[PDB]
Amino acid sequence: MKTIGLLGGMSWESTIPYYRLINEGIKQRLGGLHSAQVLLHSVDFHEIEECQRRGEWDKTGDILAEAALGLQRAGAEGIVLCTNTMHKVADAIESRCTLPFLHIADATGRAITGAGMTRVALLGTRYTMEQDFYRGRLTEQFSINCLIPEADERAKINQIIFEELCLGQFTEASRAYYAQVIARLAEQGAQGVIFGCTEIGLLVPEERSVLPVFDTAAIHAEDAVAFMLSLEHHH
Amino acid sequence: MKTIGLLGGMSWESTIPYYRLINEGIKQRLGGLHSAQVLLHSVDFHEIEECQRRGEWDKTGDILAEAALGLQRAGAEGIVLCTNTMHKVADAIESRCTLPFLHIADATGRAITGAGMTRVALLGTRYTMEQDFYRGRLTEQFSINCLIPEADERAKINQIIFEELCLGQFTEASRAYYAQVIARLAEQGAQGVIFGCTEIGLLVPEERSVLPVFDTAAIHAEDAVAFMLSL
Repeated sequence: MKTIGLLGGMSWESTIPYYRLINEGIKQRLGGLHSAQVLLHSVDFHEIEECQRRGEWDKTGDILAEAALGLQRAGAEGIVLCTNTMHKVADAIESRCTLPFLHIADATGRAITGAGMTRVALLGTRYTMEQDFYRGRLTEQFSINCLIPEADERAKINQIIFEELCLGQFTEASRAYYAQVIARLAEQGAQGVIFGCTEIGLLVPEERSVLPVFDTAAIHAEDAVAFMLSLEHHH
Repeated sequence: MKTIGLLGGMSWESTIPYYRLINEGIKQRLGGLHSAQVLLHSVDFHEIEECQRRGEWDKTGDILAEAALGLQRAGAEGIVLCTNTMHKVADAIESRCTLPFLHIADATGRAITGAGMTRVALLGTRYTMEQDFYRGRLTEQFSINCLIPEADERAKINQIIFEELCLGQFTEASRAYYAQVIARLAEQGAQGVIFGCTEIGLLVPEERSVLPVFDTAAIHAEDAVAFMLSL
């Protein structure tokens, strides 16, 4: 199998499901005592966050590109960035490190395309929804029309994420609100909804969503397994 | 902070607590949103198992030594091997990679020294208890005496690990047997008891033991945090 390089620690809590799912996927497909060949670089999130806070995106790009080059020197054969938000600087990593870069939006784009959908909705942090680094990738590379909530909806969605979800508060009022937004975007033509992070899928079970859910973090990990085994698009 | 290099995937399930504990320890010490600077090389464990089956024991050492060299090329500043028993080949790693090798037994030696003890006991797999890779490192580097149970006790301890604990079965019959072994070791003058693996700690809560408990896996992670921060 190919050795995958993970860029993580953003946060470390969300890096663990990548490591778990990649090993579980390898263990299933190959059997026996097989486990995943993984190289992981976990950053100090404080430094990354301080850069974000100050809008120092070029600096985060340098930091992550250098981590990726380091993993390459250790023998990594592909790069997975274990965070939606930091794909803002995916272009920095791709251009400076020659390893294949497995974009989080690309993995979900292939999943959506595989289901025959052409129009979807994206729920995530406000930054992730408003920026073009995720939704622009889907449209440019997959011809997928990607709807986002309106500004008032995006602000409330964002508040719920950072004031409740990230603290472990999963309330029905918030769950209901999310369900309402999904349903409204369904009426606007969305055929599926992308959950931009784990915490949204924890709040909203699929039976509470009128649309099929794309768990973009879980899809990303599955895509990494496929890359390691040279499957499908990676064949 | 210094970047720690982890050799894991033996198993990947047991690597995760190392990662959790080092991140939590760093956050506790530095506050805010600080997390650990960590490089991890997770092996395909099947390759390790097959080296043993093929009788290529030197290759096991070479695989891990090269993994440590790879982490060193990626920026690691010390090496932690996330498994007790694979320290059987720690000499390959420590002698080929010049980064400080934070031997699992060194971490627990510092803990025991910190507690003012000179005589302890070790519970673990029969292999870990009977061979010199763990106990020898302890005594040679720290002048700490490390006793092990008598022969029938080591057999039962080992059987309980592989037949029960590794399959997620934690029975009071087995728990009581361990606690009685610990009491016997205290009678022979052990001042604390080392738990060689997490499974033993899952079976015996430290308060059930008549001796102070050194959880060697958890201490190993705490020691890495101390190294990363120069304390």
